[PDB]
Amino acid sequence: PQPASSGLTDETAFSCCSDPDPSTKDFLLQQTMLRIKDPKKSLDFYTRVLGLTLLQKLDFPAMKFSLYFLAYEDKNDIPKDKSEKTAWTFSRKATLELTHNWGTEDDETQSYHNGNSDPRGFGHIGIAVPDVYSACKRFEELGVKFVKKPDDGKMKGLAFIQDPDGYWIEILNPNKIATI
Amino acid sequence: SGLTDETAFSCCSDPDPSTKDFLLQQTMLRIKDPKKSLDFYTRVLGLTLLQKLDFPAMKFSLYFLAYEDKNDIPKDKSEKTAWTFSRKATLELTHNWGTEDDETQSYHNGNSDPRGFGHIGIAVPDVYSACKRFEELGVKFVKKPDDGKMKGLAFIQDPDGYWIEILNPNKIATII
Ligand SMILES: COC(=O)c1c(C)cc(Oc2cc(C)cc(O)c2O)cc1O
Ligand SMILES: COC(=O)c1c(C)cc(Oc2cc(C)cc(O)c2O)cc1O
Ligand SMILES: [Zn+2]
Ligand SMILES: [Zn+2]
Repeated sequence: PQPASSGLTDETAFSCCSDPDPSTKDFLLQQTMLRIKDPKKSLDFYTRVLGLTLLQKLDFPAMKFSLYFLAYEDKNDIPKDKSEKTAWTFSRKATLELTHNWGTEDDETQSYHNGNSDPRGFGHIGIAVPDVYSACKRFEELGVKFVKKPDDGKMKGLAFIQDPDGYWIEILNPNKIATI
Repeated sequence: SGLTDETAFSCCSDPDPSTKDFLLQQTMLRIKDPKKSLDFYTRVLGLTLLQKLDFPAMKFSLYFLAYEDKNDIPKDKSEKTAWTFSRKATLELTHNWGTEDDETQSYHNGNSDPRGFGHIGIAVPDVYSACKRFEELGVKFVKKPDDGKMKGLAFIQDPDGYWIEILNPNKIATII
């Protein structure tokens, strides 16, 4: 009888992995896109609370939306010229593309779905920090909403907070994950 | 109407010094079948599986993939873990055991109501050669690069239906 799923063994998982085709050698994971209801709240949260930098604001009037690219970069590295700024922004690794469909911030019946309740899909973005505890102590002092405090529940030492739209953000210390 | 630049810039605070070494480490997506997903992300897109973590008590596995050289991955478990979790731009694929055997199950990609997450995106040197190879490998498309007014920008889908943007940073300015 078909065994109940126990997931994959490490051997089977790596057995399904192919080495990269030479044609993909320069590919890079550039962005994760999330739709946001109110850029005023989101920009304040990602820059003031999390410390990211707004790289570029792109407006598409014909389509009634704007894109806000945030990333952990030094503001002084951002080229000034719009064309120069654009090519740099899109070649940075690990950016967050926040999509603002005009008008949602004034529509009291509108809200986006964070992927963690029916129907599920996307789960969270995650930020590596040197100390989850001191980072979360500061988030508490700043009124950040928590999904999981570091010492609460499962996986102690790991925390989850949420942004203005309710998207979950994992806060982790890379050097302590191994000891759960 | 949208925000004026002034309004948006005024909502941006300079980074607090305590956040100086923070990094955006991962994006997590739930996946139905790890065999299909791992084949897709490694053989088609060229990412490398850095590490796999299992949690039997909760019946799920985590797969961490990134654009890294496999020869750089530390051999010892604890060193490997610290390394994986300190890489920027990794993709965490969560496999809740059993979904691969449920014909009535599929994850929601965020692009149909209720919307939220939209896509991850890969920067490449030539969107057209990349997509020609994707097409030849049987990859499904949401938007081919030459379709629509936003030319030279494509969206493909992974085995679960999640959207993946394929863009050329040097050619983006022409469609903004
Ligand atoms: C009750 O469930 C959880 O608390 C939980 C779940 C279900 C999953 C989880 O996944 C991860 C575990 C670890 C160790 C690292 C990650 O980046 C993760 O996304 C972490 C968690 O704390
Ligand atoms: C007509 O609709 C679209 O095709 C489209 C829309 C509506 C938005 C869109 O957003 C982006 C535009 C650009 C220039 C870069 C990105 O990473 C984007 O996510 C890209 C698109 O191709
Ligand atoms: Zn995008
Ligand atoms: Zn995670």
